Amino acid sequence: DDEEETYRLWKIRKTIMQLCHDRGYLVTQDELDQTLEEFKAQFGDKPSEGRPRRTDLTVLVAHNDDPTDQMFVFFPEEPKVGIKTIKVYCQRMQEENITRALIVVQQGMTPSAKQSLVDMAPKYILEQFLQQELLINITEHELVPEHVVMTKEEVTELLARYKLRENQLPRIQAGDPVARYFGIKRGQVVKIIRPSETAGRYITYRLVQ
Amino acid sequence: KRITTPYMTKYERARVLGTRALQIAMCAPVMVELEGETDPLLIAMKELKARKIPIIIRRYLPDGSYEDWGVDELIISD
Amino acid sequence: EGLIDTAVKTAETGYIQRRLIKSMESVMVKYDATVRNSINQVVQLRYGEDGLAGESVEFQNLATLKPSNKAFEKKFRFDYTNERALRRTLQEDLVKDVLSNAHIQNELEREFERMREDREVLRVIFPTGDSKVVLPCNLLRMIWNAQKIFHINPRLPSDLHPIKVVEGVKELSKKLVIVNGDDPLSRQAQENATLLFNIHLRSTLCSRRMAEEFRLSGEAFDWLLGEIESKFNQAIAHPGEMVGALAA
Amino acid sequence: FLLGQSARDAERAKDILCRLEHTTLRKVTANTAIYYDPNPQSTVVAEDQEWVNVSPWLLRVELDRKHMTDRKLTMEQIAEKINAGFGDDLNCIFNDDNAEKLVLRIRIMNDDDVFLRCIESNMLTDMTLQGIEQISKVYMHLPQTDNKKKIIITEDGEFKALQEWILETDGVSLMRVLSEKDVDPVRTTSNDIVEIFTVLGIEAVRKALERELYHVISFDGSYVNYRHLALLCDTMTCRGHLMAITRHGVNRQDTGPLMKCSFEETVDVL
Amino acid sequence: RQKLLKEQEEKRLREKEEQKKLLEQRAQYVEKTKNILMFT
Repeated sequence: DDEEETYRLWKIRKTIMQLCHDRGYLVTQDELDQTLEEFKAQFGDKPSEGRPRRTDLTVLVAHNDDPTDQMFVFFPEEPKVGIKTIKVYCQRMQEENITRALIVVQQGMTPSAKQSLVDMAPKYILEQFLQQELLINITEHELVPEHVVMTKEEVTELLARYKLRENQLPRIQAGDPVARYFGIKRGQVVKIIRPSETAGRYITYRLVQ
Repeated sequence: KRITTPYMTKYERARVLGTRALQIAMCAPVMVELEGETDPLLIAMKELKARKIPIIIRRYLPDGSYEDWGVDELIISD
Repeated sequence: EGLIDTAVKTAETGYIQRRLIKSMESVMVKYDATVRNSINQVVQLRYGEDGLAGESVEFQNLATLKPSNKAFEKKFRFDYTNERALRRTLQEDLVKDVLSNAHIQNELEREFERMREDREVLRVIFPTGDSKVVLPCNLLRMIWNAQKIFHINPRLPSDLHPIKVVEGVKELSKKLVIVNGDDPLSRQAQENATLLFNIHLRSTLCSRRMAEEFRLSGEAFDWLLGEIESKFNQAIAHPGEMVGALAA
Repeated sequence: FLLGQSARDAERAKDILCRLEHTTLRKVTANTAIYYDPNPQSTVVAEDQEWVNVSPWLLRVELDRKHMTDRKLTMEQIAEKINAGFGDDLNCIFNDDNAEKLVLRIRIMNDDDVFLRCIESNMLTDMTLQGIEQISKVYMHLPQTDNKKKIIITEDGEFKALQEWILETDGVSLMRVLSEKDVDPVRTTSNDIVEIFTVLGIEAVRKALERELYHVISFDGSYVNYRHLALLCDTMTCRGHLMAITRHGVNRQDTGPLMKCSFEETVDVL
Repeated sequence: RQKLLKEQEEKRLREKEEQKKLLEQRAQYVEKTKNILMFT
């Protein structure tokens, strides 16, 4: 197709913006809710060998409070990206002081490449997303409550009021879709605000692991 | 800084009364006047109403601490 | 068919109940008032998310959910401007205090803004507009016990200052403690665990319903508040209670 | 749950239903007759159509009409999927959408005889003309109760249940469905708590599991307190994955061997 | 009424904070678009 790929490209980019806005980064309220028309007018409305070609709708956004903390959101054109393809993505992240990134593959990357994501891990955090999972914002679903990632100062205050070792909280595993939305890593507590029908609201905490 | 509930839960009342009545039946000196009865559970219940059971309750907390509460300190429920 | 299904039912459900009890037998309510298991991993932070046992809750109705934005106002609002209507409800030496005093009038207006905010909360908690809720104290039977105990006569004008209601409910919301503590983390959760009961309490013990509808005297109102808290404090889950064995 | 204007009219909700149900060629096809017609202009049949378009064996495939329309398909898309699925090793010569018979013609071009049979069976069972897989069939209901009716606070504060069209499938994908347009990606639930877990999360499985558990309990009118369902759905989802209530869910928990030997297996764990 | 006017002007202050944040994001996008360009 040509029209359907523009629709999908725009929906993916919108969900990426709502992600980078929830992860804490800085996105303008215009880029947050732009509509499909000015997405057509902005790039080319022609992905079938045209102007909104991928690796041109990529985005850089800097963190909200630390203006040196940036994150790329790349868009590979290889449906099945390889090691030789993320090697170059990481090769030109090194020209900057950017560490975080985000790869939106078209089909799964190769298991040969996923190691290069953990081998480069402590020095350059990057993560993948299939473009299929990004077609919707799952934090909008009505079953998914609200997730708030707690800061290290307040995890200690939580473990200290309940006198509770971090080993005794409920868990959420790192590959959870909502844990990968917020990009929490292991050993990081998530606050969850649930509407309760017997009490009205319930706040529960889950340790990533 | 005792933080537990100030009410005698219903499990503590069962165990305090059973234990106090065992101690009374083994000839322990009663803390209350007997208006003329002889069953040890009726006596232990009378003593509980007079808040004169000489027992304290050590409430372990899950981290390992504990709090002792005299029986005359907490509010008897039934 | 009924005789066949009875004989397969008996043996197929008796195994569900056994798998459930083995999976949940050691979950219980600690003196921490938190719900943990044998490894002391915390399962729920309060029993049932509100900290109350099930033998004492009842079925009530939320009044401020689903009237409409005008029926809510002409029922939970307490105008202090109509002078004729207040001599019908309040006695003569209270209708000047609410008709002149701007402190009392700011207080009464602020209370209605609080009810109006609780209303939006409720509409995000119970969408689909489902008024029936389960909650500890039966307030409307307590009000009715109060009218029969102090002989209310809802035909005479009452002597209950509309502000004694406003401030007595503020002082009662304090004595219903579920999460004890002065910590911010603990005040937040005490505020959450008693959020639906506090909304119900503030929506049936209004200043306006207590004067146009229940007609409680002052003495009956003190009895009523002592009764509400004494029942709430009986509803709290006892520590030691084996709740996973009940759930199974 | 349908999103926009599709939620009201049964006409614009019906093509959603078509865009979700699995249609292969076998549902639209009627008769498959391979032939050894050598000279493509010779056409052992009565068809003047090839003679306007211009290997010796074909697959005359005559389609169905009341099955081709009730899913609203044209021969251009079948012809396009028919070469996109097999590439340029074939040359479909479709009819027009004026004739009475809906005939396709395939020919190979580049153990040769059986090959049109070999590809006419892989193309017949599965060619997925239109829809997503695992969805076998999709009903279409208008809700009668207030349980699936849309509820909407009006502009005066009343609640006001709206009556919209909803779908109701038979297989499960849930990720390819939420992404479809004119499909509410907010209220499209799934009845399948292992589907929800890999899509939505572990905190969504807890809400879904309790809604399932409460549906199967209150179906017959009875009522179980809520405390007891929250606690079961909390122990099942407390360690971050779905812990079944079987010997593989609760014995893998680290409770200590004297407690696991009491449930099952009794010596294998000792 | 005066309190209503002060709350409205404060909402205008938050609008202006939005204006400065938007100019800020646009201001760094010109520096950054250079990095999406030189990246490829």
